[PDB]
Amino acid sequence: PARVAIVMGSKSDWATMQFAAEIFEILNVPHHVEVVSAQRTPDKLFSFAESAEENGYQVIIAGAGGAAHLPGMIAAKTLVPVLGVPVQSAALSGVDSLYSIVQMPRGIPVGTLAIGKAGAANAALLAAQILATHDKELHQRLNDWRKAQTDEVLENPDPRGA
Amino acid sequence: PARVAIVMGSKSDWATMQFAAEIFEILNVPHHVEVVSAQRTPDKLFSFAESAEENGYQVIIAGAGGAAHLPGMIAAKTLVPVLGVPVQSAALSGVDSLYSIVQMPRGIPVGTLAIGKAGAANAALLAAQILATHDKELHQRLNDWRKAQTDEVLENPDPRGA
Amino acid sequence: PARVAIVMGSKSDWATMQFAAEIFEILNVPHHVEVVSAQRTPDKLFSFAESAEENGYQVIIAGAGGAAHLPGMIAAKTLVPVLGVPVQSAALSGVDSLYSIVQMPRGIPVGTLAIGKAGAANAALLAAQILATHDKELHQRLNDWRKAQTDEVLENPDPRGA
Amino acid sequence: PARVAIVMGSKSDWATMQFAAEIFEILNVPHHVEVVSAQRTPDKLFSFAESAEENGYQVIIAGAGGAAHLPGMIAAKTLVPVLGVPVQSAALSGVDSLYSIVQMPRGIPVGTLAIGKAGAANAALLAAQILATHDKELHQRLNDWRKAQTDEVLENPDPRGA
Amino acid sequence: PARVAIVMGSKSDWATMQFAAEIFEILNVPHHVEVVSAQRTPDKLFSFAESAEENGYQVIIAGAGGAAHLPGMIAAKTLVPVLGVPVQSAALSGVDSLYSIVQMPRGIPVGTLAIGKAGAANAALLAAQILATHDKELHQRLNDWRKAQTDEVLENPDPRGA
Amino acid sequence: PARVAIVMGSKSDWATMQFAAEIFEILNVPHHVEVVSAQRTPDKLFSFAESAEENGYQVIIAGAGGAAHLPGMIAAKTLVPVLGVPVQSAALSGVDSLYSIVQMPRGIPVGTLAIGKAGAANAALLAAQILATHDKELHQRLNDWRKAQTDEVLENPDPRGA
Amino acid sequence: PARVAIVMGSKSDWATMQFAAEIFEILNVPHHVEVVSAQRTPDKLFSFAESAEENGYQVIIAGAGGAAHLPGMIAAKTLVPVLGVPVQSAALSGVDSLYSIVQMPRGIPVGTLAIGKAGAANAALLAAQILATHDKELHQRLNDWRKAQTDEVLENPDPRGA
Amino acid sequence: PARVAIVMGSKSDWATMQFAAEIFEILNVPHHVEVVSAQRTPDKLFSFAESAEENGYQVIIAGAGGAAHLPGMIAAKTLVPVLGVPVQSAALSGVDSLYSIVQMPRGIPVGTLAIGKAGAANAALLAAQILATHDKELHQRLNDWRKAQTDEVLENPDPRGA
Ligand SMILES: Nc1c(C(=O)O)ncn1[C@@H]1O[C@H](COP(=O)(O)O)[C@@H](O)[C@H]1O
Ligand SMILES: Nc1c(C(=O)O)ncn1[C@@H]1O[C@H](COP(=O)(O)O)[C@@H](O)[C@H]1O
Ligand SMILES: Nc1c(C(=O)O)ncn1[C@@H]1O[C@H](COP(=O)(O)O)[C@@H](O)[C@H]1O
Ligand SMILES: Nc1c(C(=O)O)ncn1[C@@H]1O[C@H](COP(=O)(O)O)[C@@H](O)[C@H]1O
Ligand SMILES: Nc1c(C(=O)O)ncn1[C@@H]1O[C@H](COP(=O)(O)O)[C@@H](O)[C@H]1O
Ligand SMILES: Nc1c(C(=O)O)ncn1[C@@H]1O[C@H](COP(=O)(O)O)[C@@H](O)[C@H]1O
Ligand SMILES: Nc1c(C(=O)O)ncn1[C@@H]1O[C@H](COP(=O)(O)O)[C@@H](O)[C@H]1O
Ligand SMILES: Nc1c(C(=O)O)ncn1[C@@H]1O[C@H](COP(=O)(O)O)[C@@H](O)[C@H]1O
Repeated sequence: PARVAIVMGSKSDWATMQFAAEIFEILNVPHHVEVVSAQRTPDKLFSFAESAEENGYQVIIAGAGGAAHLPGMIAAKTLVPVLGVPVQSAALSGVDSLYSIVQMPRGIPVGTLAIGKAGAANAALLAAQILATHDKELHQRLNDWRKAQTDEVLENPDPRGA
Repeated sequence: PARVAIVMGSKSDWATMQFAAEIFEILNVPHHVEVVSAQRTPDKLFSFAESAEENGYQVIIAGAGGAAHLPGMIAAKTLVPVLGVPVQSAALSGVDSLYSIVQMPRGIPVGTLAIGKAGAANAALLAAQILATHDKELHQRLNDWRKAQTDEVLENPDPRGA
Repeated sequence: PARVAIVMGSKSDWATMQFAAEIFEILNVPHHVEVVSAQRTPDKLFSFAESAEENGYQVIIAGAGGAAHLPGMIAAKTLVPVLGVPVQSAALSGVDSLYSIVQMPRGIPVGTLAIGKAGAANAALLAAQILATHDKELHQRLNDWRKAQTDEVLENPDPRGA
Repeated sequence: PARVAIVMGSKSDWATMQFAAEIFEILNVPHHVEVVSAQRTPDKLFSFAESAEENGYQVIIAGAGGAAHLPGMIAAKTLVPVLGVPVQSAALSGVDSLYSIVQMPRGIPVGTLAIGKAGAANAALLAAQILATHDKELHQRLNDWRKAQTDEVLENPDPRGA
Repeated sequence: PARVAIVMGSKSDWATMQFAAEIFEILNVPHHVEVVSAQRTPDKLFSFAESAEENGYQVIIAGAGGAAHLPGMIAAKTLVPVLGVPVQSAALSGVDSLYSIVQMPRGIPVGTLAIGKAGAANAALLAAQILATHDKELHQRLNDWRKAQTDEVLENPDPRGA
Repeated sequence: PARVAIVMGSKSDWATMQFAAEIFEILNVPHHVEVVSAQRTPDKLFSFAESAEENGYQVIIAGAGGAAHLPGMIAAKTLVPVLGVPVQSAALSGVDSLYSIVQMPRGIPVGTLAIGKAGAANAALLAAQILATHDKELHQRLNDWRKAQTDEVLENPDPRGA
Repeated sequence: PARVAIVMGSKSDWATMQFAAEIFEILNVPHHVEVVSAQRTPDKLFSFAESAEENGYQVIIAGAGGAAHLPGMIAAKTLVPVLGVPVQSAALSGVDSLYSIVQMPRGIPVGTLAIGKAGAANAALLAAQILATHDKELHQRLNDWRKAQTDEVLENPDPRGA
Repeated sequence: PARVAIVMGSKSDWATMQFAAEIFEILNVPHHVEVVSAQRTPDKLFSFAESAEENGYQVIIAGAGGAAHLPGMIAAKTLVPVLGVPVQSAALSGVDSLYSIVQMPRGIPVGTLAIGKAGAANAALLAAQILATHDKELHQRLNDWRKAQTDEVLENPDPRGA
């Protein structure tokens, strides 16, 4: 039973969003992946957002580049937490993606993560921390993961070559 | 028969969008004004956009501030030309409004005008020039208007006080 | 039992963060408010973050202006979801607050909301949607709230004065 | 009879503007292409703009990079709708192109599209939607095109490799 | 015989451009002031630029705000040195004025000064230094002026109140 | 007798500044080239600026990247017109170069040209137009050059391949 | 014996730089204040920088707004540590001040603090920490100060009114 | 006895921070290098900062990219001068690194250097100038170094190829 959905406005966003999925694979969290566009498939987005709850999703991670409307439009149609991932656009290096996602006016929110791939991974981690709140097992895996990332740095203090 | 519609995401946008309407009043162009929000009234926006053509609109002028989704969402649902007006937001002085409107990816366009009030007036003028293409009378009024703005500057070359 | 904590780097941030609390009051969600600074009270922040879970918090909302370190430092010390609120700084109008919060590298996330007051309210709404996932009652209040914001716009389509 | 003109300040802009023309080819819309510069061929621009109407153009698409003056200067000389396309400049990645085109003060407008190639295609699509208003056939082709772009996404929901 | 001309796109620019004129008054340099707009009075601008040399102007100072086209259009039509002054716009605080003036592509230049009033004064000073090259008297006044500005600072080293 | 000097803060700036010199070669204008740094050779800069007039220079073109101090420091020490050329820096793509050059406060000016190579060529053209004011021959060559750049565009209107 | 000097390009900078001095007063650190401009008093700056060491200064704090050259020019002439303070400019809100100070190329550094007043205070604190390295007494006062700022926050955790 | 410490948030920062170390090697200044992350190794950072003084460090140079918290967190925990180095991030080219480091509010400072490698070298030079204050020998080496960089430019005035 997938409790988290990863959507994006175009398959060209997959080079970025694959990092969110990679986190779910490492953490063994079931997840659904799909290309949904508020701009190119407006009706499927509405349909998708309206059935998000009945489908069992507790968190939705939406990525888009440029004038990103996907995240906000999904949020406007559901009470399921939506996390936004700014994909790096060619011309404005994701700054346009960032502003169009994070600058939501009062009433409909979207938790936004960093521009690009680091944000893809983080949105998955954030979604995982949200679920772990009521899943002791995942919570344990999440703590194992953090343990690993920390010790990796600790056991490798000197950046210089031997 | 109103051939142009002026929508905005919030009545707080009216302080800006009133300048678009002022142009239509001066040019005697019938127009419809309404607050439609892709974020707060998503279903009314869909309904609105889908019936835009059958309603007789040939141009739509949409204004929004911050992460502006209104313009793009309307454009995604209709073939009626959509002109975007970036409303000046408090924190980013409309830069977030501008990027979220103008940076549309390939497939669904939005002709964007200047940030703020000057853009409101211009979107109305642009819409008027679009209609004048098949309305000799309005075309004449538009030329009278341009004549007036030009001569006003011409007959007042010295900015200094007498 | 407060399941959500609202922290900020300075009481000068309260003029902004009060809007997050206002949402919790309207939605009748118990909440804890406190001024914690990663910069001025580093030890209390560590202590605070480390005991967040044992204290019962399921979401933490942290606001800061300028070079905002509070959100990221709390996130680095706990698995409790952290939502960041960029407070509007004088010189860079919150852009420095925004970048220092949202641009977290891979490993420790922070769901970021809009700059300023609109972001304060939204972070509370987002936190509320996170909790509502396992609280049918709050979920109902959240839907009542959205219903109200939508109908308010619907029953007031003409921005012009009567 | 070409009802739409595509101009640009330099043939170096063609790598970008070719995408506008590609749309007209797909949609079978007659079009004129020409390099006109307000900066390097000021007199030909005036001559060009002044005869735009008598030449039968109903829409003009102008692309320029850097301090783009072409779009605004054409608009100042004709009532024919002008759509601006910000070409990506080396140093400012088209941000200078964008501001010099979209930030027109009150009186002479220019509908601006996205920076770069996506904007080139969109300006053509926008111009096509303007013409389709009084051309049922093109309107039909435009709807066929949108149908195709939408179903392409719909019939390919999973971005992952088989 | 006025050897320097001060033009601007609108009399609303005078609040800024008056500082350029103030320099000429202090330095006793004859000068012509006039509101010329490439956008609102395109033909008068052409006429103006084409006759600049025969009129005796050796330097032209042009100020404009927003998408400033005035400076570049004048430069495109004459060999008389053109200095640009970015007027502070409301929304983008003159950044749009700055980019549209300074970012001229190869072939037609415009020496650009600071945004706002400080730039107005400086463009006049720069123009004065250009003329002083072949005017020993003005050159002397210019050196007297610099002497005065320097000693004013020198004879007042402590910013604190007595 | 070289009437114009081209200086730069580092020989790494030559890849850019060579375009200014190329203009002088085409226009047959004697010129001096030299690497002077306000930061690395402060005393030689002072010495250089103070003797600029006695050396016969009527215009100085200074290029620098990053926090560019060269142009302003030269201007502070001489009455000889100084034109600034923002060299494209790695991190901020010349935006830091641009602001540190153009944003001079009241009293000491610097005519600034576009970021990068296009600005290098233009500063040379601008300097040439300044000299041509009292050199009919160069003025003629300058007009021949403009004639050539214009006709090149005119005789090549179609950007498409034959 | 003043071991730290506070300079600024104009007495108009005092409204900002007074906060640096306020720190020295609280910490009882002798200090010299003076208006020195690289742009308006270039020779006094050279003289000043060259004698900084023989005068006993161990740290220099320089503030400037707009295209700030003061900090860098002082650093180029002395080995005494120079700390830069970006004064908030009207048009670019200190962003131009910031880039012109912090973006120093390799060879001559300037430790830069925050834009505006907070940066003024911090540069003084940083200078104080530099001196405290070889002054146990000041080091003690610095620790008393930090103690006070921390406990002030600690003993006032609830931002709300009683 | 190493009197200066060079830390960074990740070994991926070494490609940049190696330039700081290179300066210490040339100047023969003992130094400690280590990867410390406020985000990934929060406890080791605290431990590290708290023992900085007892370890003999008189200056700390911290580099980080993106939302850089390392510098500020170290500064919050020690009185040892901290110099920040903005590492160039992929998406925002170090602008996010710069703002998150330099924009520290009143109370805890961080002397910030240029974005990237030039800043790495400079922070080392600045730290060296701080130490040289009480080390005549290093002070001499520092002056030898500056002598060399200056004469290198002086003895190579013509950037052109022989
Ligand atoms: N911004 C959106 C939306 C939306 O907001 O609905 N749909 C697609 N996109 C973005 O368009 C960019 C280019 O897409 P293509 O590569 O298909 O041209 C992608 O980054 C996508 O996320
Ligand atoms: N961006 C949008 C949308 C939308 O994109 O659908 N709906 C409203 N808004 C913007 O929210 C801002 C603040 O609105 P309120 O004053 O009601 O808080 C307005 O500028 C509106 O255009
Ligand atoms: N950025 C931080 C941190 C932190 O990151 O720990 N602590 C306080 N601050 C910010 O300092 C700004 C000015 O605070 P003061 O008004 O006390 O000078 C506030 O916006 C606070 O959030
Ligand atoms: N901005 C303008 C204008 C104009 O505004 O009239 N004419 C040319 N350009 C731009 O100059 C850039 C470089 O042109 P070149 O490659 O010929 O140097 C192009 O992007 C063109 O659009
Ligand atoms: N940018 C230009 C041009 C031009 O480029 O020709 N003409 C006027 N303007 C600018 O329009 C702004 C607002 O003018 P108004 O106050 O008349 O609305 C002014 O800053 C003017 O310089
Ligand atoms: N900004 C200045 C100054 C100055 O302002 O005096 N001197 C050199 N520079 C710039 O340093 C950059 C890197 O120089 P290097 O390649 O030698 O590291 C160049 O763009 C130069 O113009
Ligand atoms: N940037 C510099 C320099 C310099 O760099 O030498 N000298 C003065 N200034 C700045 O000019 C601004 C306006 O000064 P005025 O108020 O006298 O016009 C101030 O912020 C000063 O620091
Ligand atoms: N900003 C910080 C912090 C911190 O602030 O504690 N720790 C690491 N980082 C930055 O993360 C970026 C990417 O690191 P990785 O290459 O490991 O993904 C680096 O620039 C590091 O300085």
